[PDB]
Amino acid sequence: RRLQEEKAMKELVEQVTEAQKNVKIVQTKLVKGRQQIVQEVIEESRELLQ
Amino acid sequence: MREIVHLQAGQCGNQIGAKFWEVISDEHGIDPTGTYHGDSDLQLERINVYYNEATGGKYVPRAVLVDLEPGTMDSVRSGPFGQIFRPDNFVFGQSGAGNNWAKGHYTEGAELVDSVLDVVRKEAESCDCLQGFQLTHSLGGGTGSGMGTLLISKIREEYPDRIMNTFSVVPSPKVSDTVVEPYNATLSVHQLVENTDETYCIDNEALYDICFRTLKLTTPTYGDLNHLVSATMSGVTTCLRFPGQLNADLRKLAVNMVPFPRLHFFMPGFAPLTSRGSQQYRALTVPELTQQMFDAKNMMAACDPRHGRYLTVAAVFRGRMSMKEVDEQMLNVQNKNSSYFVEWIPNNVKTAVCDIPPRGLKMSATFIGNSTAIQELFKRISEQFTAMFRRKAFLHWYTGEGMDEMEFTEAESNMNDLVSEYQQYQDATAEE
Amino acid sequence: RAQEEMQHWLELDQSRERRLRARQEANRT
Amino acid sequence: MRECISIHVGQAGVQIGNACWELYCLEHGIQPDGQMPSDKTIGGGDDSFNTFFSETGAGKHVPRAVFVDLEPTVVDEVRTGTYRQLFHPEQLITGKEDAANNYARGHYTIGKEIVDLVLDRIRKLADLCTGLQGFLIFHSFGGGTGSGFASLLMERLSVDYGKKSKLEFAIYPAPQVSTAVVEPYNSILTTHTTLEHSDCAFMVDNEAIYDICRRNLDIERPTYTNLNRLIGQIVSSITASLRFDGALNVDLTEFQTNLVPYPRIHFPLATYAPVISAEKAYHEQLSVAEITNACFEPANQMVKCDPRHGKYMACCMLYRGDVVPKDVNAAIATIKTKRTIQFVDWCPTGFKVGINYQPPTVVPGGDLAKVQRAVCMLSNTTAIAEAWARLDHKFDLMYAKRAFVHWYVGEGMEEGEFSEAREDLAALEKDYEEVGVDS
Amino acid sequence: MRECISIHVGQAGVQIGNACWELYCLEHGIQPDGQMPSDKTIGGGDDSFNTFFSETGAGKHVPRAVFVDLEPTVVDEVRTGTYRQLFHPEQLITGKEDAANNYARGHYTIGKEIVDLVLDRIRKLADLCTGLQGFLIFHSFGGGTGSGFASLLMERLSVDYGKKSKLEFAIYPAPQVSTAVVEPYNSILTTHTTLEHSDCAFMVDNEAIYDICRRNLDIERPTYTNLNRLIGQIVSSITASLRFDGALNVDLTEFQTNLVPYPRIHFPLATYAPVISAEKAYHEQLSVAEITNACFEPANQMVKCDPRHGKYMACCMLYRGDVVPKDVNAAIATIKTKRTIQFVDWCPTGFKVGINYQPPTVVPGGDLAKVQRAVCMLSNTTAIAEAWARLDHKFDLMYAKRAFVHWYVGEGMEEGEFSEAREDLAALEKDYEEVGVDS
Repeated sequence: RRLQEEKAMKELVEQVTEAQKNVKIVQTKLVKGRQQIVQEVIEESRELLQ
Repeated sequence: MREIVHLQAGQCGNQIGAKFWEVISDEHGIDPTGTYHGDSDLQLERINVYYNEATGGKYVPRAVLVDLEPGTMDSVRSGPFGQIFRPDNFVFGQSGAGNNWAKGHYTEGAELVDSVLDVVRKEAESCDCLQGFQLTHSLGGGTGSGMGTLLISKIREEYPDRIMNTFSVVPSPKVSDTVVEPYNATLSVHQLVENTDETYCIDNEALYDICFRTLKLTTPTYGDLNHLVSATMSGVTTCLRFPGQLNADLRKLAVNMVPFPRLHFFMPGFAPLTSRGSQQYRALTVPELTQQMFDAKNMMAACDPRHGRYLTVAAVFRGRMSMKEVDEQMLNVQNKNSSYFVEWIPNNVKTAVCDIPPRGLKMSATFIGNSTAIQELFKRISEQFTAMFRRKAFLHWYTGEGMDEMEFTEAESNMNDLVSEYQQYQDATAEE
Repeated sequence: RAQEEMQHWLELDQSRERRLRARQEANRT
Repeated sequence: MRECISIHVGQAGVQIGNACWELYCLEHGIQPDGQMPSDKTIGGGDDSFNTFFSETGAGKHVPRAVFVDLEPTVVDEVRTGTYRQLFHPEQLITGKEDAANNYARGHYTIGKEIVDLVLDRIRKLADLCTGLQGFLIFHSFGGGTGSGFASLLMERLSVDYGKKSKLEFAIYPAPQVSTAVVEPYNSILTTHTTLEHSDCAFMVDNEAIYDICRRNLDIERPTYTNLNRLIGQIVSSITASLRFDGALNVDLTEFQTNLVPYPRIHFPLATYAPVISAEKAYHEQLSVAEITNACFEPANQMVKCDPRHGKYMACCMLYRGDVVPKDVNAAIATIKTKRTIQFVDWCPTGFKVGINYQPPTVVPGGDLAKVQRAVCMLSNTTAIAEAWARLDHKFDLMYAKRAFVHWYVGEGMEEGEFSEAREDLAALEKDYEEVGVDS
Repeated sequence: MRECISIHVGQAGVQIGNACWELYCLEHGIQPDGQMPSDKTIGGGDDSFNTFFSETGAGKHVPRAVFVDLEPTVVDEVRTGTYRQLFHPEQLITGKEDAANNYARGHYTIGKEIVDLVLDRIRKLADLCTGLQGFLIFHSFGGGTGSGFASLLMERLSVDYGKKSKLEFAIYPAPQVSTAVVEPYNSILTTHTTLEHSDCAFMVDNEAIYDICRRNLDIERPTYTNLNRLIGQIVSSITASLRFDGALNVDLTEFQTNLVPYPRIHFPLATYAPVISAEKAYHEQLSVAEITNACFEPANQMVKCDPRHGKYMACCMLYRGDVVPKDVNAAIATIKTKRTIQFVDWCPTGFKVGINYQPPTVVPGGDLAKVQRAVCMLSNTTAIAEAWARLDHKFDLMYAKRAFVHWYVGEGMEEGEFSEAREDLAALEKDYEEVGVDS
């Protein structure tokens, strides 16, 4: 019974690790989105210039 | 308008934050009740940066306290100014951290995180536009280091365009508080270099030595260190709190003082650190402030900046003196002390004078510079981590928490990369 | 023990090693 | 909140619990009646007493402890005492037959009859509390009750509660002096249970107490009362930041987390200081550096072992009273450069800073004087392994011809358990040896 | 309004009725004379006493109960008492011959003689009342007076009043201890009548009462007085919202409607709490969650049966005294998630909330102390079916050779009735096992 319990807690902590991986990927996607925003702002500036 | 949201974590972080709040309340003329008892001019216009407008002029603080132990709240609330804060922000758990970063981040970082995210989201939505988020914590425990990193990651994930500045406390082999402190520091450094804009170095042993050899205190305690760090961060933030002639802000400093994102560490410091019997015998001038702002004796680092080369330097002044003296002092320092800063990049010191002097003291000026001195701390931390991880001592606790040991491997790889990068940028030669 | 004695000899070797370590420490100082 | 439940097994456990409870009631101003009759002149008591006591609707204080023993004589002795009106009779479970320094009967034929009752009692006590962190199990290795019953109860407490701390406090039989003869018989079997089913264990003997009392307190005819007082003071010092607060709060979890370097090595070395009499606390300037230096002296240890024989791996550092951080830092700087003290080449530093505002109190009729500050240390070293070595040697020399074993055979046990415990202790001694060995 | 008529048959029924009446008069301040002589210092009595008593034109109280017994000795024993001036002699019918643990005589040759008298008495009592809800029939299975007469009278009360509730209260014979030998003979014939002709039935024994008194009240010399006091407290608790009011009134029909899931399964499990002495009610903090959790413990049930053997289908929940709804909600949330308590896979929840503002009272000379609040529960489970199984086994073994059957044969009754009762009990147990089986 106890060993099954430690198996269960190892499972829950590995889903916790999965969650933190999701968080880091979301932050990376946020950085990419900010760079893309900069891109289309540059596009608008170029349109005004032309 | 442009307000700053303040965050709290860790018992040391909580106490230093309370000290800073008391200091700013005293400086800006706020009674312990909650009303306003100031008599100045600029203490009404930009007062909403850290306060919020309410009925009857009763300004309220803007700080969310994050902790895992209920025992800190009863201590911080019984103080003379603990009755003015918002008890709702005081979100606490039932189980302590146990000085465990893994356990605190995992068990006490899943079912309690939602409340603090909700309250900080409500605070951010309550205002119109914000600049950044300030979090004062320490790496000596599972509360400040275990939760502050996750909170910074979350807020950077939600609001990327915000300033991530912190004043985490670095450990020291001479003065330790935790047996597994190198492990927690190793785990926290990864997040500090991955998902943090800037970070300032805070050491207790250096402040100790300073207050003994210069202040000459009878029974100096943590209250004195809290006062010093509160004064330091007040001097840092006065560029926006009290505008003057040449004002600055946090993001401008973070952009100008950080050459590479992987190296965002700094070295803070206050100039006038004198004993009690020397307060009445002193000459307030520019060269003295320059000398006490340039020497390593007054610096609060537990190392020596003279071992490397100065990379970025900022001298923020708070008083009414001049503009020519600062630039001439900078020039002559660079001319004589040419073997202490990077020759490839001239004019490494930034000029900043605040025309609004602080309350109780007329001359004040802080030092914010990134010198080549944290390198020794980085290598010694790497060495102690390698020694502890060789035979894997004190690891069954983290393993029994659930996370594996590959995190330590990737972390130490990152630290070796960072220290190699630091040392090879230290000897920044002009050419071949 | 015989084992003990041997183990005691090993302890003596370890103490010699630690004395060498202390010598190194003094040199560093 | 920070609330714990104490377990007292055997005569020694019961008397230690009584000493701890009386120390708590005198230090918190708790009157023996269980009320606050001091309506004329107050002398304290407005604090956080919920950690150990409980507040009723009528202002009554109910102790939270487990007073179980086989022999009804100890229960009757305490019952006819002056504090009978404080606890409840249901907390003191008597018994018909007892073990009296035997593990066989007390573990199989006596232990398994009173199980449901104590389990219901402890379940009710746990339900009566909100926050639970650890337990205070008080027993002994020499006593058959506090060995068989302690083992059988903890083997169920560790499995009904895996997330709660499981502490241990008992008396280690001294190699030189002893009370009975079958003490190692029970110890060899209790050690396996306390190692493979518990997280931490504290060992103390009585000979070191005798030496320190005759050396500092200067008493010619000692008694168990001072022995109990010292243990109660140690326990109060350990759990000092639970009842009160401080600059750096020092709870149970934070130190037991670091006090355990390995699952097999959880046997720390306690040392209380200052241990002095009234006349020894008057013309003696007391600072932090001297007492900390005195803390590492072999004469002041409660375990007869030379620290210079081994080296330290982990140390837990605590304080109680008006202590200044500068003195602590100076003491740390002094000890870190001390060549006499030995340590592993892999742990340059490790300790804790427990600043405790409330100073230690005194008792009318005791020997401890009014000391402005106290200090307690919990270090881990391999120099203590000799006690297990001597215990194994004694067990081997007394098992070769099977002395006093036919009794255990008739009561009913497997004879192979002796070999199992012997090999487990041998493996533990080996592990301690390799850990003590540096590169 | 909410007025009910009590029926007391046999010595046990008469003594239980006397205990209930004395409890009611002491709790309502009703003086034994029948009037209100307290003209100097008032101590209560301004309430709704019409539920059980009646108000005359001169300020007198007439009890509304039926005190019938065969043996005149009990009528004389009560008559020579101190409360003879309260009731009326016409309500206490004597008799020349009695049953004394015998059914055949008491159902055929003794029972059918006094019928018109008791029917006229109960008709007059019902006419004297305006609103009738249910009856309080107090009898016993062991006593012949309380079995044959109870059966023959209720068989007529059912056919004369189908719209009125018909309750049942008696003593179930304990399997370990017993008073007589022919108890199963009367029980096997009384259960059929109480099942196929009544809506609800309550069973209690005396062994559980003895266990709980020696365990909590800690008495070495029990007596029937405390046995009657506990039953009277239970009866006061169940009908507590009839004499008084509260936040949520729970009348007789309010709970009896849900207390009967099936026509064949109407046998709940009562448990009164707290059942403690004076010293057990002083240093013991009492809340709602703890007592509710204790209510499901097998040690406090008045029927010797392990609840873990079966599971619950319907539960009726009651309270008496200053009880806070938040505590009730917390207790419900705690018990609904308890893995120890078993229930059908089919009914997620069922219970009632009876808040009575009047706290339970005490008696000078009794053993019950002043408790701020009381609690009573009535659940339905299949784990109690073992008692019927044991009764059927005993009847089978004592019927195989026809022990003590010639007396009943000579008295005049069909032998086939025993087979009929046996097969009816077998069918009922089959229904219970089928219901207890989930999907």
